[PDB]
Amino acid sequence: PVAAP
Amino acid sequence: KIEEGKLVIWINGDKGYNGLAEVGKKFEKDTGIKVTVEHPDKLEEKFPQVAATGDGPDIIFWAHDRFGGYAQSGLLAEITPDKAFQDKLYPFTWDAVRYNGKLIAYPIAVEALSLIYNKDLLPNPPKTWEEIPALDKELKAKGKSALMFNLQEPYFTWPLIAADGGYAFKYENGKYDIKDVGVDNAGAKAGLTFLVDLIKNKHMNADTDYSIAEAAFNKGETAMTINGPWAWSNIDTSKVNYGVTVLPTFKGQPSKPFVGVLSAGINAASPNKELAKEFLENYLLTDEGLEAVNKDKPLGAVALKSYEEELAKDPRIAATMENAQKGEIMPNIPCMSAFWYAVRTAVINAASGRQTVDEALKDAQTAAAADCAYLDELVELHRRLMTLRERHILQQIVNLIEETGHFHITNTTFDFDLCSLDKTTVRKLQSYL
Ligand SMILES: OC[C@H]1O[C@H](O[C@H]2[C@H](O)[C@@H](O)[C@@H](O)O[C@@H]2CO)[C@H](O)[C@@H](O)[C@@H]1O
Ligand SMILES: N[C@@H](CCC(=O)N[C@@H](CS)C(=O)NCC(=O)O)C(=O)O
Repeated sequence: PVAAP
Repeated sequence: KIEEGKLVIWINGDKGYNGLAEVGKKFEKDTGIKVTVEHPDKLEEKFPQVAATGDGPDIIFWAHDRFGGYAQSGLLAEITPDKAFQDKLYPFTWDAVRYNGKLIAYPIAVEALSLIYNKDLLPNPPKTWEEIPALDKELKAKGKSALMFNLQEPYFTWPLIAADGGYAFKYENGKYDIKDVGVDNAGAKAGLTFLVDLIKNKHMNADTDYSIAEAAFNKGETAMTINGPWAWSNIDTSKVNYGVTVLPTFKGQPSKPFVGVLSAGINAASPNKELAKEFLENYLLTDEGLEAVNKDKPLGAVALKSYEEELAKDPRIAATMENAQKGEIMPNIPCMSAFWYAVRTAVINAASGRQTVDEALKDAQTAAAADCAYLDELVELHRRLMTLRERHILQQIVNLIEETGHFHITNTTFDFDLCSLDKTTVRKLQSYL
């Protein structure tokens, strides 16, 4: 799971 | 999002969910917080699909083997029990809930399959797998059958497959090796061939599932079954005079059942981590809490030292720990869901005569190894993607992922799972490194 601002 | 001031728990349908709900009623009477227990179908697969989108239960119950994958996906809140609480549970039960040096869940109880037999139909149960064909011929004459168990789940057929040398992964140097897989070896082939031969000789039907085997044993139609502690309460209801004993041996070697630790993990997206910790540590993990679940569907050998001292007197628990010492602890590596999908496919195909044992196990070995190798590639790719701060490369990646359509925008983030992407799109991400 990748989360990017 | 998950409602606040309310706890939602997910546990499997074969476990004591009504007894767990009774503990939630005591929690509500003492605090005011409502506790709701649910038992979805395929919850081991539902949890990762709902906890990613911030939804799902506050607490999730499953054996330790699936928790490693949940922890690597950032789905579990790191539990921090104080030194005095840790001394209440057996040390090896905390080891099963340890991933990357952190504790990711609360251990509840240790489970292992046993041979369950009917004393009125068979007072001297077989000590070897090899004498079951002759026993079945003797029992069929009397209008009965020898053995019936779940042939649809590899967890149940594994004791026989591992007996002569089969294993999930080598645990060389305190770390599992995702390259060494013991599914294609001659010990696994010898075991599964014996099983296929029982079905070819009409001693078992390849269509037997959990329910069929449960009803046949509880109705008095079959002399033996293979099941865990959770099944005992239904056998008591049937009034069958039953015993729980050692699983039979295969080729002089004992059957090696998988050993699982029933665990309770807190969802990281939950705002009720304080209520969940209070519920699990001070309500469930007490003599009174565990007794309420155990009275519904037995837990096996519980992790709480004080309540296990009472249960140890029970010869069914003694049989469970006897089989558990002879078997293997379930690995907790993130590709265990891929390992299970592979073995489940090979067992069903071999049992149904759609593939030979050698062919079915070769494909399982090939798939388990390949799926684990690719997942480690994705874990290395993820570590590098989080160290990346160059707003230029980040924009190029945000653009590549936008083309695929495999993404979701939230209030604060741009989300995407590397597992959802095509093996082709992953190679493009490597070029950005
Ligand atoms: O068959 C694959 C399956 O095995 C284990 O599931 C067990 C579980 O541990 C027991 O508590 C009980 O519910 O029976 C299950 C098998 O029907 C693994 O825990 C699971 O991840 C795996 O899918
Ligand atoms: N199975 C445990 C180790 C064994 C254990 O803790 N207790 C029993 C299980 S029968 C045992 O074998 N003890 C060995 C001893 O007391 O020397 C683990 O690997 O975490």
